[PDB]
Amino acid sequence: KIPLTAVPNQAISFNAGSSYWKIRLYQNMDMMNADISRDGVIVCHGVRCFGGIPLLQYSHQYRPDYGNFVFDRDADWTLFGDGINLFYLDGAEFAEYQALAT
Amino acid sequence: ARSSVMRNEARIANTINPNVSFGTFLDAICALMGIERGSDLSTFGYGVQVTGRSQTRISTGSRVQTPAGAIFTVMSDVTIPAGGVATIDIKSQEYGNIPLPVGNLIIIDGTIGWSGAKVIASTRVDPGSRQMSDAELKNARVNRLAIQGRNSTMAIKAYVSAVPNVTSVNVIENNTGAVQVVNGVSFTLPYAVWVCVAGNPDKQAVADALWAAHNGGTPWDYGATNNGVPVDGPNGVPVRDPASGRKYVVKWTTPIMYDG
Amino acid sequence: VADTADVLSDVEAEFRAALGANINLAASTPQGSLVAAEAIARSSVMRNEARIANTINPNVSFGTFLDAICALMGIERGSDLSTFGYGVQVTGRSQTRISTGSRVQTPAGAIFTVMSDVTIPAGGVATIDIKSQEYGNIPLPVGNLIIIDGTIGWSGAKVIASTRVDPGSRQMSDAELKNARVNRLAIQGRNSTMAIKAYVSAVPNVTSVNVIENNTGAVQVVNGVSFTLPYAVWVCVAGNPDKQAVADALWAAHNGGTPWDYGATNNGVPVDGPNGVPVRDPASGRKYVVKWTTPIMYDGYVNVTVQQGSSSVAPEAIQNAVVNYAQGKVEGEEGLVVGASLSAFEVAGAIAREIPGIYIKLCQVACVAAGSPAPAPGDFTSEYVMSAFGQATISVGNVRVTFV
Amino acid sequence: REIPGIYIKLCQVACVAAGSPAPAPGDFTSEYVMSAFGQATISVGNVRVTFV
Amino acid sequence: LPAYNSDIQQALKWLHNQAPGITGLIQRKAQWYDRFSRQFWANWERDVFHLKTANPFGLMVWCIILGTPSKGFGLYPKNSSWAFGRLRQNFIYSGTQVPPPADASPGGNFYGGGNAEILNLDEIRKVLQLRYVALISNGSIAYINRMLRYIFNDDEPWDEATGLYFYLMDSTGENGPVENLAVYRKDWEGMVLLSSSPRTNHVLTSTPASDADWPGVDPAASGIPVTVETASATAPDGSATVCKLTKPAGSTAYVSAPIDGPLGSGSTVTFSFFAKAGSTRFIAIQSAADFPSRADAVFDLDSGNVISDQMLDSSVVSARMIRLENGWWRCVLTTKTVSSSFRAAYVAPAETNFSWIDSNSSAAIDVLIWGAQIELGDTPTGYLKTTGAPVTITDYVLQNAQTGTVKFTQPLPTGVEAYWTGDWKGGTAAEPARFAVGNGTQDTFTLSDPAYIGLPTSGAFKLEYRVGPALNLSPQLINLMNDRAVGIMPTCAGCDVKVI
Repeated sequence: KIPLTAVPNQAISFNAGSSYWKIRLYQNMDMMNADISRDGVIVCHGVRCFGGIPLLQYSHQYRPDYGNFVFDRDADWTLFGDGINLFYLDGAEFAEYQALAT
Repeated sequence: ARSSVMRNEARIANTINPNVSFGTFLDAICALMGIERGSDLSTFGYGVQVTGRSQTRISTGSRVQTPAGAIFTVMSDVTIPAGGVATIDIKSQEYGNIPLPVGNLIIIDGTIGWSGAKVIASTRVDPGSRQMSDAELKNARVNRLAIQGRNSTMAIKAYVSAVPNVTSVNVIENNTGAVQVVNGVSFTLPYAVWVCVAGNPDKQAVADALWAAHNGGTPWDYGATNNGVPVDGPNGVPVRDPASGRKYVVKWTTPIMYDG
Repeated sequence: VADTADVLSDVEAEFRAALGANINLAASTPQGSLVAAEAIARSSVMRNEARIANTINPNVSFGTFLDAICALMGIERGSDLSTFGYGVQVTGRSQTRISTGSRVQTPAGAIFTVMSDVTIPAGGVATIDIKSQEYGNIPLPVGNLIIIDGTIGWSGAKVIASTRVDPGSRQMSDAELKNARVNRLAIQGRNSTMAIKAYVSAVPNVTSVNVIENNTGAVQVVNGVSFTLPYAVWVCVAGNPDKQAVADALWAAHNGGTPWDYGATNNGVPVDGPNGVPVRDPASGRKYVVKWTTPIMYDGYVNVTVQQGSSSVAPEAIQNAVVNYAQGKVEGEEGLVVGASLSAFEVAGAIAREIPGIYIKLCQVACVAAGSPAPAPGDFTSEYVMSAFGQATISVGNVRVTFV
Repeated sequence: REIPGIYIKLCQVACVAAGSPAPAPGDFTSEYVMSAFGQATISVGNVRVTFV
Repeated sequence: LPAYNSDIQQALKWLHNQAPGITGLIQRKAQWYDRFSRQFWANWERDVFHLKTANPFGLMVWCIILGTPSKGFGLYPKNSSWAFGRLRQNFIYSGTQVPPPADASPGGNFYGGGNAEILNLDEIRKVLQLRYVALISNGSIAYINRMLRYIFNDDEPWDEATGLYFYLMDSTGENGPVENLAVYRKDWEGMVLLSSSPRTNHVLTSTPASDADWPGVDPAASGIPVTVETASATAPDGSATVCKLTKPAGSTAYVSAPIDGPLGSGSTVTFSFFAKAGSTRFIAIQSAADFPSRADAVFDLDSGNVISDQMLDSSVVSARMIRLENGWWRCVLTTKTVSSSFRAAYVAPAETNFSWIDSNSSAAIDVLIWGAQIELGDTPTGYLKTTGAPVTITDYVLQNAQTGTVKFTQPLPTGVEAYWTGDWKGGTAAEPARFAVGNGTQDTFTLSDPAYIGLPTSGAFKLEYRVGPALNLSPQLINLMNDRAVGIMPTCAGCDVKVI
């Protein structure tokens, strides 16, 4: 998981899956939005945050062998830590889940 | 101004990818199939109102039935001395709400008016209720793509295995005018199917499942006068078509029972 | 929606201020000048940047193009390595072979070792290889060199038993624009020729594919002479480490009949006489009927006669131009695929797309079968029409340049 | 440069003095050399294409 | 969740009320931004919204996304093309020399040359959608036919009498003999269904004769029970044998026909009752069962509305009142109960529409009655005279199915016509069509041809499309999809496509 707090615009950085990550979550109009950085270099910008579908859409981003992040529901900064969670999945688990998605 | 224009631009950075929602996604999903709107009220007709004499029931009254669903009326009408008139109803919430056929109860009451009653001659206009908002739409696209990923033999196997009380399926294709596994050279390029079952109590459903997968240039005729028993000689009588179509024909066989 | 107009922008504010406050000034010296000028610079920025986010057109796009790609195509590519196995080295006795002992092949090998090994008094042991880079490379049939050595391990030995798994090479948007029009697959039982071509083109390491279909009987306008209702697929694959998935992808997307070279033609390279033998189907059917052939390999030769131009263009630069066009890394020209009509006009005209300013007095091209001597001095024409059985390739040494 | 995604079979060039009627098919050459005091002009209808 | 404003005019303040200048500046800026960054976005979203995309830019962009050649599409009839203007009478026939053609598309005559050019944007949209399907959808018949329905008819039921647009039947056939037949006979009583299996009409008395004929029941015993007598008035059949019965005030009595029982094992019962014009515009009925489980009905003679009906058990099925000419109607009822104790059927008139069979009256009212019948089913059949016993008649037998001939037990009277419905020689007859003409003596008749379908369309790997002229689709488009290099029709490998 990702320890999160109820703030309209926040950022998180941690070491996950033998690599360094930096997630910046901000409110944009209605939907939540995130910006993902790995090891100091950007990956993707302004990813719309939704339930279930992963934040990284593209193969050359989420893994040759790395992982991914998934929300269980549509995010809401007034609910974080309270019934809404973000989970990080390693390569094998996310490959299994992606195959199950079909 | 600057912040607003930047944010409005960033809202729709990626739209063609079907992770999107709220309206553009409606057309992104309408390319294949997708139904929306679907938020109506259960309008009625042929009401039953037993009351006094020469009075009028005020519009937008309140109606309630046994598990407490709230219903409003539509038209105001006068009462004949007999004690019977017909009214028009509408629901509180824009949902396909169910009126239990039990005599209603009164919330808002006018004078000398009582006993909102049911009648068989009334029409029950069942509405759609926001059945696909944004996420079950995505799951609908996913299910469609899953159905479409399978090929002829695989699709037949999945469709026939889907029906209840089936146990096994065997599928073979001749692929030539010669013999590969069994002596089916009746026609040059058939597609043979055998199905096991706990009885086939629904013979039409099996034909429909087989027909839902069809190749459009490959006949289903199989048989060598010695292989598994065919269900019928000339035709297996499928349904005509669910969608603007007419009768087609499909044929399939069953194995021979053996006692060990 | 395609283009934005900005010539009239300044007038808009220069008269907005006039009809707003009063009719005075709007000149360049006063204070209103800077306000009006900035209200136009900022307005033009928005006018440009609001359109640039519109198009989305499959071309012109960039980065956001991966979504328009992923609407239909599953994904573009990935980033893997050319890992090896079954290696062996020439060594002495009781040598503690080092990890990451780098072995460099002559064509830019830079190959490490994956695990650590200790040798034996026999003198020969097995070591594993991983490429220090992430592109698609190949090892030479013989051992070439060893860099990290203990002066007892003499040489690294390449054998025939060893395996060669091939990697992919990242992404290229200018290369995505090309394969986009080909890689789109369909959503019934997946039994059309376009579906087959798109599904096969998505398999890794497959550089090009060709598919044709009869519909009539006897012969078809496309090349092929044999079966009455055949389906001819002429896959061009660097390699199939999933030697059955290169056939399982064919089988899954295929309904009809599979002949070898249309069934009975000559001078192709079918993979084998008997069938390709898919392992199995998940529909409880042991139907093993798949037949595909590889193109007849060719060689290339390009020659050009160029003036000195306007700038000091090194003669080494023009060689790299045509290699990309053969490899199809340019934006717009697909590359050298089956039946690619090798032409001097399509080649020597496109070299100027990256090094303009030179005057091309003449260029004439020709080719011969692979592994054969060069043609005659008079054996060069303007074109070379290619059949659908094979395609040509271009290497760096085949190009000759004269600054006459 | 102007339009990729196109296959060119053959392109040939010719030149002639100003005002002359259309020359014969044999008057086309791969390259035309020009004198120092000579200047070339191309018009829209002058060019002819064939979608073979 | 929290709200966001993003409004330019937030800069205006209570300090600026009687200020024209700064307020003018801010308001004009807000209008400019609204015009160039919200309305334009709405317009672009609408013009990329493909369903009602009429902008040629949107169609061109979707074409580029899909990848078909665009030389077959008339992109715009707009003012940009050659030979179109406000006056535009220059260098063109203005009536001084030569009459000009009038039935022409807007613009010049030389636009859209060749018959491969289609000039209306609607079929451009249709062909782009069908091309998207073809490029993305490759081979099932059910799905493609459903797609064709959705795209062309906007999800509405079709008409075979105009032979509308279907993919094909493939090499597969339609049908052999005739199956699932029903015979529709037009006579004085309109549409009637006939059954090959015999029909039983268990009503002992077709018409009332006297009080002793049908007993009347009054629980209150507050007055004399309703009396029944036979009068003279015009029948729809061609005689005068109608019945009268009057409902005096202060009397609550109903007349009951003695019927055998039980009628069956809890299945549908097709009650029937001829509707005859009377003094009161309402007639009542009752269909009883084990007490208490009765279900009854009332019929609005004047308008033709079922009005009063109740559920006491799960008996009720449906009710519909049928129109006949000259103030006569057909009244039916159906009942299906979990139990099986169908006891007796009652009848009496009523004063008001919502009146019950057991209520009291205010005055004297009279009404006419004729031709009652009760059977086992859900659909009424032909009427048969009953006297003292039920009478059972079956009207036909399928004498030959493959040739399509049906023979009748009695010779149909003159003026009797017949319809038929079902599937036969490969066709569909969902709408009734004539095949028999009544002269008075014939008993063998021949079925007619349905709208007809090209049933075999034999040959593997052979497929072709068939279209109906009612859709008024341009034959230009018909010529257009006949090509393969354009590739806009869904197909499987090894199969050939013909639009017609």
